[PDB]
Order: sequence, then C-alpha cells, then structure tokens
Amino acid sequence: YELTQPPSVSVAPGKTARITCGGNNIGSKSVHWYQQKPGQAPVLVIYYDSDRPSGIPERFSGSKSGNTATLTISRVEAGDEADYYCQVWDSSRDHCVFGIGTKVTVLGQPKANPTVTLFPPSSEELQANKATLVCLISDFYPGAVTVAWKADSSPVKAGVETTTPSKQSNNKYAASSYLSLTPEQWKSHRSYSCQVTHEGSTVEKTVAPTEC
Amino acid sequence: QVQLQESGPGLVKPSEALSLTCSVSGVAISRHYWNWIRQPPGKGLEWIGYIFFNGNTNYSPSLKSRVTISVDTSKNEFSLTLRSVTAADTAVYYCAREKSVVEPDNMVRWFDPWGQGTLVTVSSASTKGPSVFPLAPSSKSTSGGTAALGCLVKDYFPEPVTVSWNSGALTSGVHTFPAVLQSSGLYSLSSVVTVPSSSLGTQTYICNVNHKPSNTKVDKRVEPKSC
Repeated sequence: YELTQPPSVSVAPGKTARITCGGNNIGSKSVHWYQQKPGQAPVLVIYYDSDRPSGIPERFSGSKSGNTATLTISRVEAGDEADYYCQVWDSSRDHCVFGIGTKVTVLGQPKANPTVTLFPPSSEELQANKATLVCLISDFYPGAVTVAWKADSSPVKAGVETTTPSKQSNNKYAASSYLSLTPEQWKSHRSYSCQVTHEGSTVEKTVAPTEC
Repeated sequence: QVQLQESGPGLVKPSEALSLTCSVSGVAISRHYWNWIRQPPGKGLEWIGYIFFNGNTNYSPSLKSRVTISVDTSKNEFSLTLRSVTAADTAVYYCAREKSVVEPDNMVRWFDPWGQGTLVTVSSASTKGPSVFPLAPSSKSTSGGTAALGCLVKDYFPEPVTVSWNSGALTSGVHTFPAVLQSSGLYSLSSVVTVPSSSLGTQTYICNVNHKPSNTKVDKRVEPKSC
C-alpha cells in the first residue's frame, strides 16, 4: 500500500497552506500527520483525521475526503517551514505506512542583509601547528550566498570548505566557511579576508596576524 | 512526562550487526506497543517494526529477515538488532510510543512521542573524536552591545556532534552550524553564541561538545583573547 504527497508546497507568509495525502481509499482508515523541522525529530501535529494533540496551535487542522486526506495550516508562519508526513496503519498486512513527505516553504519573507563574523586561528590551534580561519555568516534572507577568501587581496581557493545555509532559530539563515592554512602561511601575509555575496551586494571582513 | 531516548554505536562496519536501545521514562513498558522507525539522510520515514512485552511483533516486509525487536521490562527498555548492514542502512533511527484506539474491524495506530533519533553510519572507516578550539571574543568580533564567541570542533567521524553552552543554561543566541565534510573524510563544525559585550570580563562561557560515536565529551572554556 502507498501514500502519495506533493513533493513541495510554497506559500506566502500569512496565507493558508494545504498539504494533501492520497492513498488506497484512505477514508476507510485513519490518517495522522507529523511535522519535522530541519534537524529535529517528527512531532505529531494531527491525529485521527482531524484531532489536534494537546499543545498544537489551532491553525493546524486535518480534513479528509474520498481519496485524499488534507492538513491545513492557516496564517502560515515562517516558523512552520518543515517537512510534513501523513501516516496510516494497514490492518490486513499489519504494517505502518508513511507518505513520502511534503516540504513546506514560506516565500516572500523580509530581506535581511548578512552579518559576517571572521575569527582568526586561536593561539591554542596555532600551538597545535594548525590554523583555521572561520567565517560565520548570519541573519540573512533569502538563502543563496557565495563566499570568497583573499590573502593580501589575492584570491584563495585551496583549503576552503563552506556549508550550505541553514535556518537559525530566528528563521533567518546562517552559513559558515573555513580556510585551512599552516601557521607559516597565516603569518606570511599581511591580511586575510572573507567576502560574502548576497542578493548582488557583498560584505567583507578582514583579519590580520598582527592584531593580537 | 513520557520521554524516550535512543542509544546506538554511531558507526557500524558493513556486514556486521546494528544494535540499538531505547530507554523509556515516565511510563512502564508493559503499558504500550513500542515501534522503531528510520530515516535515511535526505529521505523519508520508513517503519521498521513494533513489539509488546508479551512477545507480539511484526516487522517491515523489506526488513523482516534481518530485524529483531526485543523488550527488557526490568530496565524499562526495548531494543533493535539489524544484522548484515550495508550502506542502505545508514539512517537516523527513532523509537516511538504507539498510541492506539480499538475501532471495529480496523486499526488506528499512531506515534506519540518519538525519541530524539540516533544517527547510524555504515562505514569501514574508523571512529575519530573531535579536537575542540575556542573562538574567542575580541574587540573585532563585537557589534556595539554584543559580541560573538564560539567553539571550533575539528576533524571528527562519523556525524554527529552536538554542542550546548554553559551546560544548557545559555540558549539565547546560540547557533550550531552544520558540519563540513573535508577532503580527508573528516567533519568539522562551529557553534557560536552572541552575548553582551559588557559581560565578557566577568562571566564564564563554556562550550559542551558531545561526540557520542566516540564516547567523548569536551567542555571547553572560551576566554577573551589577550594578545
């Protein structure tokens, strides 16, 4: 037995989002819904077709029809960005079945320009004969960003690793980038910089081996 | 309240057996059916099976041949064994409490609550615990009223590491970034917190790094940098 869902649902802030779940004449069984936000376990959000567990906002409601079961979220908040999964039990084979899941994204949130923080190697790490520059980019939206590193205003590509952006508790985005270097390389240039490009504009931070 | 907590090995070599345990608080095992679910990274939820303390079990068709679920009432625990793992078995494994109502001729069964999940990585590579370094606040990581400070967590395997600050007492302003996978096959990540710049001379900041795959915990003091 199979449970189908749309792969994604887009919705504007405050609008209503609807996530639908079709299965083998579901309507004969009972549908349950789970919310899973990035990096967390599922939480039950609706059970028994339309019941709200203690602690879930009223704006979460569950409905059903003939071949489709629906989860509705009124007044959608950026905080409701999540993957949602319907679920039923198959009483003949005695098997639990999940839908494939629906990723809900609320688009048209306010633009936020990034803050960039750049940490130089710690003396502790330099004393272990290593060196890592750490560029943390926070409080930005939308999510797309590019990072470039420079030593004395010349580009660096070796030794760079950068994470794809992820939501913070704010619902704004954050990302990180590392430049790995030997202690010698760190001390051999006058400065290093991390430049972030977001929505056509850039923010650059600079660190120097000679400032503490 | 009812809490569930999975514990696992972190890393499992191909063809060997995965063993997990779920410890239950706040209710007796004998009062419910208990389930295991899993989720491959990037993918969906897949039920594994259930158990009841009198011996009843049913397992997923795909996994029936390789799965054993068991129960230990004397420790209020249930467990999962999955033999002969391959890379397809790398996943977050969740335990969950089954809730059920008796409706005629049918089954209404759902899960409330779930545990936190534990990542199992199937790999021939060896475990490696992290090295942790401070990201010290300085006159250049400040933005007026606040300063950012952090911990760099380097060169560990497998995922995941989790980080708390001041033993969980400090939650406001915390962000732990996803890991990078380096060319060496090792992961690194950073956790940062923003705090009053006023506080830096008179408040202690400690990052608590946990790498359960290596049974390692590191509590690293992060102090203002003094040149």
